[PDB]
Amino acid sequence: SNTILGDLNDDGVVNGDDIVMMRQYLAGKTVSGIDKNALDINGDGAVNGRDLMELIKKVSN
Amino acid sequence: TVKLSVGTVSGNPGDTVKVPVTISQVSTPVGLICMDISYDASKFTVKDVLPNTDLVKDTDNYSFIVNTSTPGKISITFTDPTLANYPISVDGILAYLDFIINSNATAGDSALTVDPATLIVADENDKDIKDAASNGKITVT
Ligand SMILES: [Ca+2]
Ligand SMILES: [Ca+2]
Repeated sequence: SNTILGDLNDDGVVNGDDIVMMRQYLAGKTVSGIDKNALDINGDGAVNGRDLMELIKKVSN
Repeated sequence: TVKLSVGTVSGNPGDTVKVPVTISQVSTPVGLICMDISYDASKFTVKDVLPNTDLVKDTDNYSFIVNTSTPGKISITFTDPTLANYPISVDGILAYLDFIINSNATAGDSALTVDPATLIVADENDKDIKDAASNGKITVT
């Protein structure tokens, strides 16, 4: 199971590569290797810019 | 209260029309905007959705995301990738919506509606900013 909050490519770490996937997904691209279950970062039931912003916050921290 | 407003435009069937989306009453620097604008897909096709780079900075680092994959809905997301250096801090035009009017479109008004349930405006720390939305329309002539 994916136990890393924000690890959209399932490589163990949360970094800029996950931000790119989140951005491409929100744009409507088909992202290779993305974990769609990890997109709702804040767990509010939707996938939107707020999830992207919390992902950017986690990476900066 | 920060306000996201869709403008109005008139055009003949077959014409390409441009509609501005404006933000006003800005004070707290804005780090995040999520808004959805619905339109009549039987009458209009989205040609593009372009940011006003005079106000929306760092578009080269993907600060302005558009999604038009769902018929009749435009989703616009602004995020400051730096969380500090490229906020929206003044009033102005956020983006321009270019529509192509179907050559068989009927005359009359057609609303451009902002979804209040999904509208988000927040500061650089992802804290909510009191917001409101104002709808626009296209008038086929
Ligand atoms: Ca990762
Ligand atoms: Ca979410």
